[PDB]
Amino acid sequence: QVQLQESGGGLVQPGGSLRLSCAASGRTISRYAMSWFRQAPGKEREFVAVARRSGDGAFYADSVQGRFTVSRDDAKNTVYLQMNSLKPEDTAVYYCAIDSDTFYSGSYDYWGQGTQVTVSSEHHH
Amino acid sequence: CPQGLYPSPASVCKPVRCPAPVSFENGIYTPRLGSYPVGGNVSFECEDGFILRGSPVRQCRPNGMWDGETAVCDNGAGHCPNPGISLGAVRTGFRFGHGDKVRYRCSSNLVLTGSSERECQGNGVWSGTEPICRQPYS
Amino acid sequence: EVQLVQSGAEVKKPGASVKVSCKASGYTFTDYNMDWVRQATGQGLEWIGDINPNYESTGYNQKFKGRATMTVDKSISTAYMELSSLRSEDTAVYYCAREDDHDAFAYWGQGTLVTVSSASTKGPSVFPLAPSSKSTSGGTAALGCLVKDYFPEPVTVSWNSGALTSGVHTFPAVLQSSGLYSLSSVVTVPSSSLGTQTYICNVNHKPSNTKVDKKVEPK
Amino acid sequence: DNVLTQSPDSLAVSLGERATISCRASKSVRTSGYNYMHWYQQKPGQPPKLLIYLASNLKSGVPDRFSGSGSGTDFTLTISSLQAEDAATYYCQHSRELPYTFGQGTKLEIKRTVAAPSVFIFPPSDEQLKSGTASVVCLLNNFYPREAKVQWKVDNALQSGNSQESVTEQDSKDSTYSLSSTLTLSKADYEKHKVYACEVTHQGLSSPVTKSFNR
Ligand SMILES: *[C@@H]1O[C@H](CO)[C@@H](O[C@@H]2O[C@H](CO)[C@@H](O[C@@H]3O[C@H](CO[C@H]4O[C@H](CO)[C@@H](O)[C@H](O)[C@@H]4O)[C@@H](O)[C@H](O)[C@@H]3O)[C@H](O)[C@H]2NC(C)=O)[C@H](O)[C@H]1NC(C)=O
Ligand SMILES: [Ca+2]
Ligand SMILES: [Cl-]
Ligand SMILES: [Cl-]
Repeated sequence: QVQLQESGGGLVQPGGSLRLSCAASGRTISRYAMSWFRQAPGKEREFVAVARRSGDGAFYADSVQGRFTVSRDDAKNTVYLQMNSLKPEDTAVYYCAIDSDTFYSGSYDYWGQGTQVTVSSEHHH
Repeated sequence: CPQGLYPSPASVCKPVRCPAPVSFENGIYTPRLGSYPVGGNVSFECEDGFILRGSPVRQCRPNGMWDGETAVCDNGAGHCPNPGISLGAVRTGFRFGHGDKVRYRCSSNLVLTGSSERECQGNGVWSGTEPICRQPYS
Repeated sequence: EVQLVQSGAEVKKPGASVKVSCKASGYTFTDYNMDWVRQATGQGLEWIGDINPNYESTGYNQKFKGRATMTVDKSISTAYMELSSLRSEDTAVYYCAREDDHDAFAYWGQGTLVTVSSASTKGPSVFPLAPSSKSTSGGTAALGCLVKDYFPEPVTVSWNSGALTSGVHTFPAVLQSSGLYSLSSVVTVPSSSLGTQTYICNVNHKPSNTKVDKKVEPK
Repeated sequence: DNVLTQSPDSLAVSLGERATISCRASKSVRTSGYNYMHWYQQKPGQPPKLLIYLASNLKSGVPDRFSGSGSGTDFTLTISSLQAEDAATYYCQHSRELPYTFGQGTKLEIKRTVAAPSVFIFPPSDEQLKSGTASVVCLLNNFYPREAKVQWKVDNALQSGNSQESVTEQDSKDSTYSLSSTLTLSKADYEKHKVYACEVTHQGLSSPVTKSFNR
């Protein structure tokens, strides 16, 4: 029984940068891959990135390659998503999920509730 | 041919190679090759409970002969010391008590020099001289 | 320059013996030991033993328990490896390999497949994997051939006598509990071509001297 | 015997980037001023090829993007700038003592972006069915990374013990994998049931996807 909680969402202008966090409790996650997904309104949930175990690599969707970076702090039981060069189409709720399969087949059994990232010029001066 | 090469019969100038051990009982040697280039080195090591006598490291000379002295791993239990097997030679007889004997032959075109048979004498010394398998050239 | 050429693939029953040959050329045969190394499929490399042609003296990996015997015939520059009391775990590709002066394996033979099994040599049955609405995405359709119940490896599969190569995926064989192999080959093609273009998979199984051609069409 | 342990067991590297593979020996391979450790490359269907001898020396003809270092018990193979032809399995090997032994092998593949599989399914042919057996085939096409899970369901009951699967090597054009899973049943059991499904899990899927047909 793992609890995941994302933080870091907010309103950023296009071209801006933002870092999301996902903290886990109830289990040490160092043995498990952690993935980021996102869902914009009226669209399907989309894969963003996966951080496998330290030393096993990080892998990205085409749509975010080059702009987003996933990393992990196993001592803090946390994973991060650094987001650069944001576009309005990156607006979505961003979710973290744990892959419960240590062999990395994508058995996403536990999810966070998500954090809203909105990329707009609307509340920026 | 130039130094460090030997011809085909009479007179292809092929490189000289020094002979490998047929065996090295109760020890190992490195690198373990079928023959050794001029300038190459072979290093000998003994297993537990054995004394390494002779040269632990030997180099192959331009005339196809090893320098130093034949290495052997000796447990010291014989009346005579383990006489070893000089490189290029094959030996028969594996008892080193008083009166026992060993026989040596060379291999391929190697020319045996020294005593082809040696007996363990009363004073603990092997009779004769150590056989040495010399290259036919040089 | 230096070439090591091995004898062909072998199939043996458990308890039998196999003798693999390795003909050397391009160097003075007595300058170097000949070594033998094996590799099970999807597995690592295991050293078997070596022989010095000057003396016909040998060294062996103790794990083989005297089952391996190495010999040479200097007159024809050939080394032999004989492995007796064969088990199914001895199924592997066997290589002769020759050291350089650094005691690294600088030269290797092409490998010899030895298959150890109670199965008898048998050609495959070939069944279509027909395109349908369940194998279509966009304007493309996947179709294939199931090549089932053959022994030993290998089979070769081609499409339209080798005239179709793009989009082909031929999977590794799996060994079934019957002791016979099975594999599939699939290709992706335009859905519009299914009514006009014929697709045939050509299966060649050299151990049984069998060739099968199967037309694959929509149901 | 000397046990050689390589790490990682596999790794994905982008073209142009550095790849490093490690080999740790349980006993020192150093003696007489040399480290008796060698590295080989192996591609499918071919013998290994010697790249690096005595830890750090390039064999003639090997490109100089390859290098080796280390001493004693700890050794590394580095490719300074990975090229497509460098995808292969790498092996370390010692020649310090007998028996010669090899590392278990490190598979080096080309990294690309994640791609979820396209899932297809094929009923058994009528020809096979006449012979008494039914093979149902699930195809996962062009996905990345390689790891995936396929589960068979028959009239919504999960199956076990009656399927086998096989995966291709990385595709030379798009660097993806494909996988087939085959469910094998008797004709009699095949004709007792209606719905045949494969459920697919993959790290690029937010939930498992199911492909099915009705007999
Ligand atoms: C077996 O052990 C022997 C004893 O240790 C080894 O002998 C040594 O071999 C080295 C190398 O051959 C000799 O060094 C000399 O090197 C020069 C060339 O030097 C030029 O290149 C070097 C870099 O390689 C560079 O530092 C310089 O600036 C030079 O421009 C050669 O011309 C000589 O031939 C000589 O070889 C040592 O003198 C020698 N030591 C002894 C005590 O003889 C032998 O190499 C070992 N054999 C094997 C196969 O490992
Ligand atoms: Ca050797
Ligand atoms: Cl990593
Ligand atoms: Cl290069």
